[PDB]
Amino acid sequence: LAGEGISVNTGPKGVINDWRRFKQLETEQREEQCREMERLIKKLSMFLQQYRKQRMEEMRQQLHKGPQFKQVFEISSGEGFLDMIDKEQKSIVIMVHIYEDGIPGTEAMNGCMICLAAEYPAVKFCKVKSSVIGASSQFTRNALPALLIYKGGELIGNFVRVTDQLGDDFFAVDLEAFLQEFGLLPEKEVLVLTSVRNSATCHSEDSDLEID
Amino acid sequence: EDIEFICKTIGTKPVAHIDQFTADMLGSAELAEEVNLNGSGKLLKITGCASP
Amino acid sequence: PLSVFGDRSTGETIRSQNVMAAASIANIVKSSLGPVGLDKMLVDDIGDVTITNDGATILKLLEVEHPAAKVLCELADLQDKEVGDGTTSVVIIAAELLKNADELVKQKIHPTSVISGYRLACKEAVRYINENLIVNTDELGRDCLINAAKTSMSSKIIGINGDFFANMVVDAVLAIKYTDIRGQPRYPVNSVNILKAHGRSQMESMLISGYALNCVVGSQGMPKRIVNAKIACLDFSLQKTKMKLGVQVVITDPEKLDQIRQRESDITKERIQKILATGANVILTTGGIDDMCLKYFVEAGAMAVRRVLKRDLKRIAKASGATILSTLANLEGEETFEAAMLGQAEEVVQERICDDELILIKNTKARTSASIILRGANDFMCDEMERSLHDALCVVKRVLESKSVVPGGGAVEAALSIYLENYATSMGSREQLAIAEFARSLLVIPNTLAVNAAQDSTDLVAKLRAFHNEAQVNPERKNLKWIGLDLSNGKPRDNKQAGVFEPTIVKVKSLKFATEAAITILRIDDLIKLHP
Ligand SMILES: Nc1ncnc2c1ncn2[C@@H]1O[C@H](COP(=O)(O)OP(=O)(O)O)[C@@H](O)[C@H]1O
Ligand SMILES: [Mg+2]
Repeated sequence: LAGEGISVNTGPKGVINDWRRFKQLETEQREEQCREMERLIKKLSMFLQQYRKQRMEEMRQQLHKGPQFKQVFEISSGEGFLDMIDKEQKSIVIMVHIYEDGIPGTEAMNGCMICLAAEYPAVKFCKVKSSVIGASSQFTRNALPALLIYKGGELIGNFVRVTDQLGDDFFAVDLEAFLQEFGLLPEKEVLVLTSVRNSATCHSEDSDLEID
Repeated sequence: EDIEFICKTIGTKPVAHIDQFTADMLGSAELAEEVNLNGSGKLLKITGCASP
Repeated sequence: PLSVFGDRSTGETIRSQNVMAAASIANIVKSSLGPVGLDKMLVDDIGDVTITNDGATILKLLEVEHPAAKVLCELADLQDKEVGDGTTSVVIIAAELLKNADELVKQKIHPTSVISGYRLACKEAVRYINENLIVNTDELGRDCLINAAKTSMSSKIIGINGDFFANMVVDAVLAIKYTDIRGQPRYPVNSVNILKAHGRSQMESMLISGYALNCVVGSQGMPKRIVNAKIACLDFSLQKTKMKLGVQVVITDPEKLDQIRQRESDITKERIQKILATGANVILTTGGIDDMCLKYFVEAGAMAVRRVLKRDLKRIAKASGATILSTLANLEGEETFEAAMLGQAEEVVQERICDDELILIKNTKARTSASIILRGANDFMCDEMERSLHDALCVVKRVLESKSVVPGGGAVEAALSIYLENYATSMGSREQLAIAEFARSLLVIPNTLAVNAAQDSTDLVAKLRAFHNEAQVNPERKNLKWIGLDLSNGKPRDNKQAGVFEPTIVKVKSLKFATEAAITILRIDDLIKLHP
């Protein structure tokens, strides 16, 4: 066996089409997969204090809004996750929840996220299935409840195993306080309810004048 | 990047300090108006310039 | 051979694909044309609901992939922006033009000849419309405006209540009338603040002889009604004066810290006292007002409104005669606030509108303004009323600016089709086919109107064409140019005497835009879609 120096030369430039056909799909694949590398593996491998104000906090958190209370957004596919995550700006804070049906703790914090999104309009609360996310099956056993927070492409929240840190019956107040004391939840602002709406648009600047 | 084009078109000389801002460094123009493009946007035109 | 990383379509395949995309876009909204058209309604992925009839809104809400379909969607958006009405008819006409042009091309007629024929047909159609089919509104009076508004609001959620909505629209438009240099009256629509609020029925919609703010007083202490309002408009916040970034406070003698802290708010106190000493009663600012300044206004028995929208404040200042103030600095280098810059109004109240409150500035002096409060059954209905109301306002503006109107119900389309079919024989050898196809494609509007009413489209269009042909061939029966379509009974009708009008600019602009879009799409005969 001789002629080790091959210099395939014309071959690769005559087969660019098919190689690039594989390459684009592979690029999508590891872009999607590396978008979740930074969470996987290493997480799983690793009398004012009596909250008198907690009850009244729940009391005026009950009054969500007028027009219903919506729900928490659900991601259909990993490609959908990527194409909803690369958009928007840095100022938008995103919290994502991985979950499965039937397991304890999901419903309580799901309702917590619902009411938080009701009274935190700025944030982009959303939830995604563990099967959809395609994470390692080690997550599929022992890492389901994971209050994952993203901010414009980089991690700002590093919270997994939230059941241990909050419980199973923890309400909106508990998770809200836990998130804000880490400096994640933006400061709330006094927001009132108008009649329904005022701003149809603002595009044309033909408003008024009194020329003689 | 448009400073050279504006100065060539009108005749104004750029002023970088208020001390040298004098009347001789101003470009005269007959009309400088902002027109409406039938609701498609606002366009600003300076039509008619001394020493074009 | 090409070795291009992508997909390529050439010849009749790409032309058929473009025609398919255009036809799909047309058929999306073809069911929402004419008084018998029925509204659509769209649900987003999150769950938002939008019930609408406007073609431009429907095409904006939809997410579209094919480039030609995007071209038609942007064409509808352009027609909405530059005219305000006819956003569906333009799309339908453009798609029909593209379909007929491609049918001609498939017969080995060169696309350049078809494009030239379309260009000549459009020019002659515009000329014929401007020369024969226009009706001056000088002799019609206010009834012309009422009929134009009613025609515009037909097929909308406020169609049946047109008898009242047209009156409201015309009054609102006439309220904001102003004349500029060159002595040309101008009607700045979009200066009429449209406010929505669910509650009472449609007939309880209110036209405000003044201005309406979707804002409330900052504190419950101030009165909610002032009779002789002295409006003061400010473009700055009223808070504790924090020094700028370049200024730093360093204290070496402790005895001056209290004086510094006191002055830090005494500055704002002095500014508010200067503002109030002139007799002002209502104070509107785009910036924020904190508790101290709110209390200062409360003690003086005035009104303070914070976070007022900039456009709303500009409209209020222009109407009431007030002047916007960024700072209280005069040409002498000190702090002053003269009374000459105070606005005036005959009453300022905070009305309650369905468990919510808004500020009404009624009967402003030195200029008359207007605003409309729409009451509906729910939010979606109010949004649809707002869209239809905007369409009617734009139509009335076009009618009042250019005093030419044309009969509705497809009369213009039938007349143009007959005239172009006659005229094509006198031009060229292969351009005549293109002009005839232009005339045929112009007939899609009456056909769609007849179809949407479940009437016999063929017989109705045949009768319309016969009437218009007899009008054009008989010089003593020119009065038949106004024969349109009566969709209620499915019979031809003299639309000019039936009060079915619309601005000529609508037809002209729609024709030009559709022709240019069809020309743009027709030029393509090859597609290279590079793979991402
Ligand atoms: N009362 C009526 N009788 C007959 N035709 C009408 C009547 N009102 C409107 N039309 C016609 O129906 C057509 C469709 O208008 P419409 O679809 O409401 O406007 P747009 O195209 O902006 O949605 C118009 O060209 C108009 O001539
Ligand atoms: Mg219309």
